Amino acid sequence: GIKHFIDLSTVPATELRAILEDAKARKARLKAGEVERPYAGKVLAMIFEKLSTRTRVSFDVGMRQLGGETIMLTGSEMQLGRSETIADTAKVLSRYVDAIMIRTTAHERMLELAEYATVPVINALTDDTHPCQIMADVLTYEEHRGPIKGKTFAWMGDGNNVLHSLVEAAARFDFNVNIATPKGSEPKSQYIDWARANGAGIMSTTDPEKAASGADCIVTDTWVSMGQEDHARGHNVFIPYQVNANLMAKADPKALFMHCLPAHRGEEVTDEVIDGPQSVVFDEAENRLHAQKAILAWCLQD
Amino acid sequence: GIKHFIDLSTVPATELRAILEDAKARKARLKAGEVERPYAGKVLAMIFEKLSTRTRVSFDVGMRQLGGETIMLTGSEMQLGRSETIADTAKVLSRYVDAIMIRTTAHERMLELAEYATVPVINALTDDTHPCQIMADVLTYEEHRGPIKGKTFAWMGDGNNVLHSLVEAAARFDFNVNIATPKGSEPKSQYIDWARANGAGIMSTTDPEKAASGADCIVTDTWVSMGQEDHARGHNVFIPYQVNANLMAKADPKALFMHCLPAHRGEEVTDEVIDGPQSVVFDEAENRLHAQKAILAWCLQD
Amino acid sequence: GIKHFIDLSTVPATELRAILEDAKARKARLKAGEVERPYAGKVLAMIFEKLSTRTRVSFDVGMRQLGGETIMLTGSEMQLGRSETIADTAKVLSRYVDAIMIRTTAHERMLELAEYATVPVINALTDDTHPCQIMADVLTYEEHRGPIKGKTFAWMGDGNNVLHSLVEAAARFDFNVNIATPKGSEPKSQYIDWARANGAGIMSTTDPEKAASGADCIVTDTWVSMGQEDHARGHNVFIPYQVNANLMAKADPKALFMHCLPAHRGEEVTDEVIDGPQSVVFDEAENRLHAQKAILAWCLQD
Ligand SMILES: [Cl-]
Ligand SMILES: [Cl-]
Ligand SMILES: [Cl-]
Repeated sequence: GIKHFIDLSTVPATELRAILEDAKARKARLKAGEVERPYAGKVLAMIFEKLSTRTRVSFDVGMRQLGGETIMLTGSEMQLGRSETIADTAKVLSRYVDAIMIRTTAHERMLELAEYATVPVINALTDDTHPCQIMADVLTYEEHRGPIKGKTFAWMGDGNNVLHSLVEAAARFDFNVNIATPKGSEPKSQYIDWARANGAGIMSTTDPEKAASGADCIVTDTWVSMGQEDHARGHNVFIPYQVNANLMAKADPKALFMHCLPAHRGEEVTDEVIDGPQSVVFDEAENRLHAQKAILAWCLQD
Repeated sequence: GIKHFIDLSTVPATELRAILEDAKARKARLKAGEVERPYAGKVLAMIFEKLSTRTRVSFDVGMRQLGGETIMLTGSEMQLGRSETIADTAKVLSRYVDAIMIRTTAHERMLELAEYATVPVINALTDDTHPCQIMADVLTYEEHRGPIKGKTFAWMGDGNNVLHSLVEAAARFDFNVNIATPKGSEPKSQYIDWARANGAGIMSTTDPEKAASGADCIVTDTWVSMGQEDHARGHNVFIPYQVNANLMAKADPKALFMHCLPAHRGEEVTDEVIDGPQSVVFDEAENRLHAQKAILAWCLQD
Repeated sequence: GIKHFIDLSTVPATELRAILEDAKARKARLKAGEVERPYAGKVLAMIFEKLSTRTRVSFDVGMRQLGGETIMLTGSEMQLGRSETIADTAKVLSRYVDAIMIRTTAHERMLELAEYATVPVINALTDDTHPCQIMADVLTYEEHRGPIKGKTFAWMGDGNNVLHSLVEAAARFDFNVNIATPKGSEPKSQYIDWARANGAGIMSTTDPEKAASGADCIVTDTWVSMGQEDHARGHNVFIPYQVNANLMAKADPKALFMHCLPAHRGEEVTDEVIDGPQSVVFDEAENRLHAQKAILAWCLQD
């Protein structure tokens, strides 16, 4: 019964839609100057096994705007499994707080925390998925362009946590994703396979122009995040996938550009695109706050 | 005049009882859904010279439920005596906050902080005593079993901060403690000596069965916490003191099992005891929050 | 238009005066027992590239007393320029919070943050200036002695961030500073030059008695803070500049003694001065809270 928020593929489509609509409603009240406290007396534990300041700040502010409290815990203050079983940690933290946000590396420790917690566990992000970023992205898209149904997003470069959640979102929100990767039409991806089985249109190609053509949103991420630790090697395999003005001109004229920050200008995207009129990267970043507020509210309800 | 909370042996019995009764009253209001703010505008500084996340979380949530504020400070942000005299630190922090919680190693730096502070200083725990854990334990006992007066607790293994405060509590709350330790009837303990002089019945033995027989509560802690840094050596001196089903069967049929977490199943206690029907370890953990709220309220009053 | 608080030399005199008067007004309401929340829903990010616990605590409590929220970020959580451009950090943090306090080493990264932020940036302190400490000092002076106009402060030892802001304050609040330094009447200081051009009377001398004579406030700081990393060398160049009873007796009979903590008794000041009846060091420390509240309120207004 507990309303965990683990991944887009573990929450029903109708509920994800309800969360998005609530995010818009709460954002409207906030921008109108309303300060409210529906979750006064609720506490969110925030466990960070790896550093993510933008995730910390966006969840912290969001919880406070709901009237709740937050407690920031590091890996050094808390590594699940170090000093006691994860079950014991989960059961004790459940006696003190009302929800637990976790940023972990591997998925398994988050799932074990959720198994034994009696309060909701929220995936702030992991190495393999990033549902909260993608909720922020879908929110941003709809704010700028209207209903996302049937639209096409084109991802440039190779997979990472954000792309994995994006293809899950294509299923849950009934849109399409074109993916231009050196891996070609043979990506071998559990996420793509799940998305296709659950309503997404996914096309995989080596060719950026083929993916971008007529697309409604062009998305990329850093060379490091996409699996190239080496700068020159990164430059090498990813330079053909760069989001530049020439690539954006192949997309729909009203296309948006998105990027889960941080970005490196001149690498995966040029200055003129990310700081140009099609970019929504800062609105996207703001929407981490507004989307995550609605996820928190959904988890805390009842 | 300042209401420091240093140790059970430094607060009068009647006041400790008042604190316990207030803990029950406030807990009842909380469970009934009331959110209140009697100490709005009060700030608790929390100084941790050594890591204790369960102590941090339980004090933080408790202070917030009183309507107050908390500030988390580490040893690296604050080691008493490093960059200025402790007197200077105490006097300045007293100008900013309304109470100071400290987790220190040795007692002396806590006492010097209290000497110079003009706000209450609270012993969150030290290497030598743990009054807040024992207030939580007495609360838990009475919630499950009624008045603690005249009851008998049996501790298995050797001394540590928790046992030291437990024997002080035996005096202050008029109960008995049987202690089964390799040290035998010759423990040589300042705490036992003080407790006996102040109303406690204390019996020390090498024999776990003698200590446990007919007892109302069986308590233990980790081999490391009880002075054995080596695992095999720990196993070696402490395995006869393990709390297992055979030992629990020697106690009163209504006996409780307690353990200041974290615990190591298969070492000082077996799975079947700590996860069985006599165990109250998670309620005990929850009661850190409720007991410490009442200590904070007592310190902050007037 | 954005109300950054960078330095005393970047804010108009009339506004600095307004801030001081508001600090007194808000302090009076607080001491009278009023708990108010004019900036409910406002969030202050606190970026510390170098440790300063007294700065953290004083800003945190102050923001909370205004009804706002704070988020503590370290250098390791945030070093401006490490993982993305400072512009990108500024623009994203501006979407989440309402003001940004920064403690940096060098001024330049604070100024770039302020260039790109769309919320006020506040200089908590830097290696080169300390406007908030000096606002606290001027507040303290006026509370104990009345209007500061035309008074004379005497600084003993060599320059540092505090002295730099003090000489700026001499201009902005129309008072005088005598500076006794081994550098003599040839200090070569951009701050002195600016202050003189903007209304301050500044006299520089090697002779402590000449600086102290008839002064209304005697101020010093640690040997390390004044540029002597070596203790024996420090003792060596600075011992003639020590603030002791003999030096205080040369000042006006009603002179105050000030020191931005921490202090080292027996080095730059003796016990009998800092713990004696002319010392206001603890009131000065308290006034970090009250002065910084008024700076926050000024930045957050409108
Ligand atoms: Cl992120
Ligand atoms: Cl503990
Ligand atoms: Cl400072």
